[PDB]
Amino acid sequence: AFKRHIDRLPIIPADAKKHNVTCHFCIVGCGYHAYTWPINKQGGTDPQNNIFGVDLSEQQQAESDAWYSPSMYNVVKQDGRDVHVVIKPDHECVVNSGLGSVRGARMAETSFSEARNTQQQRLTDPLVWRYGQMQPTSWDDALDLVARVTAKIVKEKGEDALIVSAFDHGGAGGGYENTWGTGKLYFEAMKVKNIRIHNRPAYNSEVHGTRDMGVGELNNCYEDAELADTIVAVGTNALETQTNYFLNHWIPNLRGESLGKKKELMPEEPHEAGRIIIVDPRRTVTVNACEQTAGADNVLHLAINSGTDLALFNALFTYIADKGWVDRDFIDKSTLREGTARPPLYPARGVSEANPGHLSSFEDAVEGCRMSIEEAAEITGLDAAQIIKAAEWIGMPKEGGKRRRVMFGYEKGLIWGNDNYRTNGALVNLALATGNIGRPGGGVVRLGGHQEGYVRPSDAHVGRPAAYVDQLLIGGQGGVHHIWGCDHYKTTLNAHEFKRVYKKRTDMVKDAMSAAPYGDREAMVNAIVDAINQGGLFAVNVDIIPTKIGEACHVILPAATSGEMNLTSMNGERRMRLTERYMDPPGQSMPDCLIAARLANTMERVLTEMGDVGYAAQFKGFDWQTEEDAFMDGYNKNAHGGEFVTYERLSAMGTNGFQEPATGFTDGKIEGTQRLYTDGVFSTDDGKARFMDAPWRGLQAPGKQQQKDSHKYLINNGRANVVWQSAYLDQENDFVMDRFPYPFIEMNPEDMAEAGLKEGDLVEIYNDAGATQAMAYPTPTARRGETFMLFGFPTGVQGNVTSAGTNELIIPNYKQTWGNIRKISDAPRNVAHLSFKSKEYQS
Amino acid sequence: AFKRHIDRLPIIPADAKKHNVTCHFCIVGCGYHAYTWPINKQGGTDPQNNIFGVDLSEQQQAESDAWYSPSMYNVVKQDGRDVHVVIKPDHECVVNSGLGSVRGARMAETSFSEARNTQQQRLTDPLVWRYGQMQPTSWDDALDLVARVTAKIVKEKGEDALIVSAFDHGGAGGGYENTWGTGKLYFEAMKVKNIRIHNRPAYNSEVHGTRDMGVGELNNCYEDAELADTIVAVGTNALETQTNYFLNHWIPNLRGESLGKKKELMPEEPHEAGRIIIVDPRRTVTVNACEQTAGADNVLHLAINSGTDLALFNALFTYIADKGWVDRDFIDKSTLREGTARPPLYPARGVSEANPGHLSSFEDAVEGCRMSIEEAAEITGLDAAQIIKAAEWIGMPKEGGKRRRVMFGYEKGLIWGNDNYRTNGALVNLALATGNIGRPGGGVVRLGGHQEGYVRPSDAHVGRPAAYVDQLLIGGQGGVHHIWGCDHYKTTLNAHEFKRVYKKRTDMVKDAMSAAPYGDREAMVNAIVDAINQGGLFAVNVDIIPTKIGEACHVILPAATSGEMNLTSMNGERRMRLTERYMDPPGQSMPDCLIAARLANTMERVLTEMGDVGYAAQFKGFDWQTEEDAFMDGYNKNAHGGEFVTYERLSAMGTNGFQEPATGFTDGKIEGTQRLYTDGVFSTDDGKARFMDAPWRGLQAPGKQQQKDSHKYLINNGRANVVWQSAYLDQENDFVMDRFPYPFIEMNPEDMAEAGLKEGDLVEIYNDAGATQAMAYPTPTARRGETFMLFGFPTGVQGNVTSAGTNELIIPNYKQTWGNIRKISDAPRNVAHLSFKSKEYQS
Amino acid sequence: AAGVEYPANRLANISELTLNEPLDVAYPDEDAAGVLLKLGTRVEGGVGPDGDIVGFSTICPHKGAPLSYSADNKTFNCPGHFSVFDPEKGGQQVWGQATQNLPQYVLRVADNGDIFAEGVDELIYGRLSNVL
Amino acid sequence: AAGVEYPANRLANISELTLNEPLDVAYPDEDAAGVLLKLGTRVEGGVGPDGDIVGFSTICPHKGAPLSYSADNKTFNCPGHFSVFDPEKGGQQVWGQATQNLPQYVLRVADNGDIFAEGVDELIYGRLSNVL
Ligand SMILES: Nc1nc2c(c(=O)[nH]1)N[C@H]1C(S)=C(S)[C@@H](COP(=O)(O)OP(=O)(O)OC[C@H]3O[C@@H](n4cnc5c(=O)[nH]c(N)nc54)[C@H](O)[C@@H]3O)O[C@H]1N2
Ligand code: F3S
Ligand code: F3S
Ligand code: FES
Ligand code: FES
Ligand SMILES: [Mo+4]
Ligand SMILES: [O]
Ligand SMILES: [O]
Repeated sequence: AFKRHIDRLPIIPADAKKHNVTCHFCIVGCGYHAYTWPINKQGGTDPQNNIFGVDLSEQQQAESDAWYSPSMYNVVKQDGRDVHVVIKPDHECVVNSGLGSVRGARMAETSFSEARNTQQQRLTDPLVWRYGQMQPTSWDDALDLVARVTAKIVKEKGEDALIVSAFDHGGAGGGYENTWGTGKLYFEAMKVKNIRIHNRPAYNSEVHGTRDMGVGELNNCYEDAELADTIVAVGTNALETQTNYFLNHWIPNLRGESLGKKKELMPEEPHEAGRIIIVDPRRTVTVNACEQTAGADNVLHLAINSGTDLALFNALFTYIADKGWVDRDFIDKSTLREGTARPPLYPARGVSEANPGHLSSFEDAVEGCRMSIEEAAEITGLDAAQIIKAAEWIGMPKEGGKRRRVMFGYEKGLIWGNDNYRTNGALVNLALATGNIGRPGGGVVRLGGHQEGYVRPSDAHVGRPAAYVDQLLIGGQGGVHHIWGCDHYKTTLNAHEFKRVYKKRTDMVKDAMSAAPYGDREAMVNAIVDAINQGGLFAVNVDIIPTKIGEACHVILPAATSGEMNLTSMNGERRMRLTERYMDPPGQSMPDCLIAARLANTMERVLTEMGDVGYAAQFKGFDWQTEEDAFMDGYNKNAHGGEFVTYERLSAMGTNGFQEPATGFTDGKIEGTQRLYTDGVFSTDDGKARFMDAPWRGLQAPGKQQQKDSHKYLINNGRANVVWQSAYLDQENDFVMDRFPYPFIEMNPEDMAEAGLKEGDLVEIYNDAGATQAMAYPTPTARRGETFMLFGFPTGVQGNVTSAGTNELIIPNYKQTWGNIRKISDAPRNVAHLSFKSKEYQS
Repeated sequence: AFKRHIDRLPIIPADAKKHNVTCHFCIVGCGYHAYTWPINKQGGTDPQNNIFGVDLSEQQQAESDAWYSPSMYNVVKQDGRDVHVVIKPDHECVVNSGLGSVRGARMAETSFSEARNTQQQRLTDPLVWRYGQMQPTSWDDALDLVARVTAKIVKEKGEDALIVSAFDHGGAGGGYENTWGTGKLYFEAMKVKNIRIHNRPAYNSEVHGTRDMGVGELNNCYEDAELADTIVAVGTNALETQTNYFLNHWIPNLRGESLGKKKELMPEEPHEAGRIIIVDPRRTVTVNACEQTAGADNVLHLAINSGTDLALFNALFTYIADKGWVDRDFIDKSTLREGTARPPLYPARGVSEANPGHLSSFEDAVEGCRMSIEEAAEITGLDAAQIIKAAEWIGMPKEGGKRRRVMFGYEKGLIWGNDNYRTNGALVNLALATGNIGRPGGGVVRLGGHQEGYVRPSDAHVGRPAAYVDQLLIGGQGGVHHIWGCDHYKTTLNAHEFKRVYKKRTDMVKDAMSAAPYGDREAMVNAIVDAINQGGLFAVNVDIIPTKIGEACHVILPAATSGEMNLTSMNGERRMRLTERYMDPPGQSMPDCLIAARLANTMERVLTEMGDVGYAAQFKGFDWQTEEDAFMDGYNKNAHGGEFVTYERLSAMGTNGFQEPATGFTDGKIEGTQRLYTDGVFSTDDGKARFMDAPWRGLQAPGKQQQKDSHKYLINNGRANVVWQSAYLDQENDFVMDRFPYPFIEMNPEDMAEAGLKEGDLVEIYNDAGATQAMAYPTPTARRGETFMLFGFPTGVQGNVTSAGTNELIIPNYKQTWGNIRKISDAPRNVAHLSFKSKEYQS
Repeated sequence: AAGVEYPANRLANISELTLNEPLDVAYPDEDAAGVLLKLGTRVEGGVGPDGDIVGFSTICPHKGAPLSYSADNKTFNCPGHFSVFDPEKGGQQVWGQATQNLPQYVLRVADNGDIFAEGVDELIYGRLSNVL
Repeated sequence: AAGVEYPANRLANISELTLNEPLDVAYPDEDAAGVLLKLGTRVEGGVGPDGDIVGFSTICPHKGAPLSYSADNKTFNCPGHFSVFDPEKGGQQVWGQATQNLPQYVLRVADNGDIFAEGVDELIYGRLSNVL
């Protein structure tokens, strides 16, 4: 087992500089503080010599504020000087109440440190492919090259020849400053159509369904998970993936701890401990933890067949509407009352690829969705009694006929699941029908991924459906590719084909570059353009590490992430915080928003020198010298309630921030919105919500049914608790990599026995899309025929076996994947030290 | 400036485990000790609680044994446990007398530590190109893949389709165990012809000249530098490159400190403080240091024109012979008296490409070499008075009529200099003529590079001249490449062209691999072989880090280096020591000799399975389990005196070891040989040394005169004191990279002004062979028109601008390089912190 | 003093321990709860004739809840937030919220059966120095 | 205590320093020779109104020979083995045999012009702890 052998830690002194810090990582947005103080000083164990006012000579008690793990401690540069830093979770933050997850609590140890040699992989200098390898250089040199190639291709081929891949998210590698910067470059200065997002290969929304219906996806507050009678948890593994929401808000509900709170806010009605329905094909540690906390009678795990959620929700909708277990006045008052006729191709297809579902009234939607318990039991593989029970836990009145309050929470099990638009809609139907939006203990919400931090100019030019970028790239289209803060090599769909083609096309430009003179820049630029014209691709990566896609790139631009800069974002409750800079960017690395600005300045200069003065002038408005300039040009001027928010005011509010949108500022407080839709006025022209007539139509995405019928196993995929995303930071973190050197593929012990495998064996997963590797992990809770592989992992990319299949709006259907499995090697020696024991807590 | 902020170090306790450690790095082979003790124990300041028996609560005085720098401390794995280690120089080692160079003294800090995060770049696992990227895997898998491809190719195409590049040297990344394992694999089991060495592109000697003359190039002892009247240092920058030999042995001579000992061991002649002739077109910190210690009147810096050494030596030989400043008795008794005939194509060309010069008697060599002072002054650019003065400093009898004792030391300025064979012989002529071989204060020796540790089967099948491997590879020939412990991307000649072609040929195999299924291994192997038949190359890297050439390779195998294994080698005095293992190999890394043996075993198995049982049996003789088994099969059975040497016996000799060859073993001591040739019996069949009739014939290598004529500056090249080799370890050492993030190119300040360059500017160096980058370092001592670029450096490779030109024996003429210089960028911000002051100590 | 000075403390005798049954102990002082445990098989950090006696802190490095031991599984389990540690593999967190594998004792068995602890390989919950 | 406890020692007053002439001091005790040096241009670790006052150990971190100062070049120079350190660039070893750039004092000027040293950024030659 990995052990740091760090016997003691420097003590935070009493005069240490305090900084407010939102977690770099997940949507929950747990509050932390970073405390820094000069190298060559320290606190003492006497109360007035440390920050805690506590005697550190004696053993602190459980949940102590006066302790931190070694992963919370580092040394970093700050204004050019080495300082001690501790990054420690805030007890006073209502999101987390001092919880720090396994990811967040390692922000310090995954920071860049020369003095203690952490994250020495971090990018420090611009790199350019020249003289036969990547070579460091100046910013002026590298941007120049990028601008000139980009400018020439775009002048000769139009802006369609510029392909962009970029984060649209919040937190580290995202945020309002950084989404504004990149957005402004590509959508204000330019009209880039062939742009895709970090997690999906087109410029779309994850949840067009709920938005079209008028219900924006983050409509509740985290307190609603404490107040609900029933939590409906769809396609979430929240203990692993939205950890501290689960622990600090859901658990008190299930345990009975929030009964006093329920009673005070909602007398006039009966309350019991929270019950929970979990819709997930896989029995997860979330399921186990729910059972251990609430008892098994209070947990309904619907272990559905992969991709059958829509059938289940349509049955639930049918049964609840027939019983009349609905909020009649919410429907009359707040939903669309005049139905409208089905489009001609229904139920198989919508009016067009742009509208996969039919929006209409409650009663039209019920008749459209109508599915009996017996049909949904066939499709979902659930028992009829399980479906009836869940309709009861969602819809049945409580004693005295009072409305059952239900928080409906969904994430990637649904969004990357089958028929995203219709499944999304059919779940929103359940919430609208039961009046569970805009009310305490309600919500139909994304549980979320990254934090949120989106402000950009109009994307109207993009279209709906937008262009499927990976397919343009695979098919030889496009000339120049700017990649910001994502790594398709590890995380796109159909990733094996993507890599083969991306290498080949970038190699053409590599070979031309190696053979041409660099010091003569015009000749290098022309040699690149000639290669692009023959089918090559010139590629530029803006990142904080050497990425996998980066190995194909021609120019790499070093970025500064959260904490090295100021950053704003909101959590899954709309809670906007400012993370206050506490350290310097490594070497010459620079905030993304300022990278975009310097790039815009360079485009202007270059286009001017080419004599295209008109095009050059589109790139003005980028005079920003610090990230706050981007905040003010973007968020402050464009978000609803943006006028009320500044860095100074945000900082004053601390880690609790406020909930967006801001409604005003009085008495040094930004006033916010606790829940959305409290007045029953939805996000449509007429203020009414729509229901969705959304009939089940099987596996919707191309090739999926053929992939299921022709391979042995389900290759379910997703997150591990210990791993953050594509392990970009984690690959230089021994604690994480000592645990999983290879990605795990969870397999039922009997399935393993049948296939001739033993724990730790390295196996090839393969199908029609490609092939990859993973380490067999015996998982007694796994159903026969169903495996789960860790996604995004550098030592075994799951995406290689995901097909190209998307829904009509180009949403990638990663969860419905099937494959074969065969052995590559006996368990390697580098895996002999691992535990292969169950991940479930035992009582 | 880089600062560790390490305020204090754990004290070595009285009971630490002591290990004999030869420096990993240069020829000098400084002796060290590695002290390990358990994590969680420590020494204290009282004498009884530390290894020194000194009170460490008191400041220590200059040259204290009871101190160590932060770079000599780390924590490492040893038998699976974390231990403190200190690796510190040995006061008692006669080689260094407690000196640790800037490189030696950072052995601990450049070791792998999970607990302190040093050298996290070290390879831990075999890697194979599959599924779009490098992926980690098991030894059994990776070796099976290597052997199947290698075996299929050799069976279809012959052994000539296997190309090999390997170390032939000693110390870390070489040594007697490792050279034997690799040599047995490729020269016993196989007869590989197309093998090159780490520093030169064919299987040749660096010094065929001196060896053909019967004078093995390491024929003296280090004491001889203390004892000479005159040192002649040719093409060496010993203060930077043979640092501790220079400081512990040359300096005492120059300072007069060795007079006592001189007059002790050689009474019956006069002794004065040693004088030194330095033959080097560049004024180095070596020249400066010599002047500062001995006085400028005792240092003669012959600042010759690049590549004109031969004309100087032939003039000196002529003048000295004419004056009769020769050792007549040594010449009559110990050298060829035979008359001979110059070959038909003399003087332009030898008898064949195998023999570029003509071996003769003293008298025929004098007449063949004959060159006037005036003609050599014309060629070398030196004054007549300087050449006459050098001839006196070498040949003029001392006061009694007594023979002047002279140590001739040479290194890469000569060896990678012009007309290697003739120039080597012409220098040896001087030492032969003056009887300065086999005698105290004498010698004509390599000053060396790496330590030495060669023992291998006969190389007779290789031929002479041997195959020019880079040219085979660049021309599309060969099928499989095994690369061990060298990185041509940084260090071969004509490296820009090498890299363009190497990338292209390996890409072909990569593209085939990524499209074939790995789990059907026979299909993988066939795809690889087909790609090879189309012109591809399959390339396997054995190394300790991800290398530059490694980025083109398809399999990577992780090696363990000195200290992680036991290792034997000798220094430039033939002093053989055993480095005793003190730590574990990182992850699954294994010593090179055992990798070779497992590769041998896998070839036996794979060939057996193919039905080629007779060929398979040639791969027996590799049952080794530990590196000592390769020592015993190699050195012990094959070196002269081998039977006397074992690990246990070496260990007892400590860091002083013995000088090879061993003559015997008595009373617990391996007995050795202080100097070679003390009886006047040389390494030829008849025992007589030959002189060399070796006439000047200009710049010998193809294209060199044209390169010089058509480009503005000399691009001299070579080492820096702070940097070790291609910075394989140094690139994750902040002390080194903070000093020089780019390779420097030394430039005369007027040369800078006239080219519009400022200190730190990033410049392109370009010519017919290619282009590269470096950072301009203003250097007042540099001559107008003459620049010097650090060689082998990852962030700007000098080799790119060296042409393919070799001598007839395929010796790479790196030092004669001319090219143009132009600016790429203004000083980048990442060099703003650098000092650009003179490297020369000021009094 | 550059490193923590750990006391060498007697904890129990090889004879006091029954197979697969933890025994409560404390190290390096009375306020730091732990166990010894004899596991029946050779393991990482294990001492004794069978190389199977290990010692661990039993205070969760996440937030301090005392860990329970499941005998059927040979794991430590946290009632706070569901962490699981494997003392058969150096205390590796199998699944959990701590950023540390379970602090494990450097143990020595004396010629007379006595069991000393003289080290811990991670930072114990609730103290910024393992020796206070 | 986890780190070294440096004393905040008064070395001299800003008024005692003449441009480019070192003033011999000692820090963090009397056996650890160093100098304060006013350089006439703002530099790394430099204090005082012009940002140009630096403090260094003048004991060679290689083998301990006392360093000489060249006023013409503004460098420390070692007569032991020819090392050169640049006090205008944080003590950077321009060329030399140490594995350390020159240990530099963390300095502070009080309102009366008094110069204190409160730390050192590298390990002083001849001691295994900068504070003995
Ligand atoms: N610090 C350090 N020391 C090392 C090494 C290292 O990487 N770093 N590597 C080691 C290795 S492998 C080697 S091979 C040795 C190399 O040791 P050296 O040969 O001493 O070092 P170089 O800098 O390669 O070249 C030495 C001198 O040759 C001069 N020179 C160039 N052209 C000519 C010429 O035409 N004639 C003459 N007479 N001189 C010329 C250069 O100006 C230079 O000063 O050093 C070893 N020692
Ligand atoms: S700590 Fe960070 S990772 Fe998610 S649960 Fe809290 S935000
Ligand atoms: S310390 Fe090492 S690098 Fe050479 S001078 Fe001595 S062997
Ligand atoms: S206290 Fe143990 S898992 Fe949180
Ligand atoms: S003592 Fe200063 S250079 Fe060696
Ligand atoms: Mo996501
Ligand atoms: O996400
Ligand atoms: O060499």
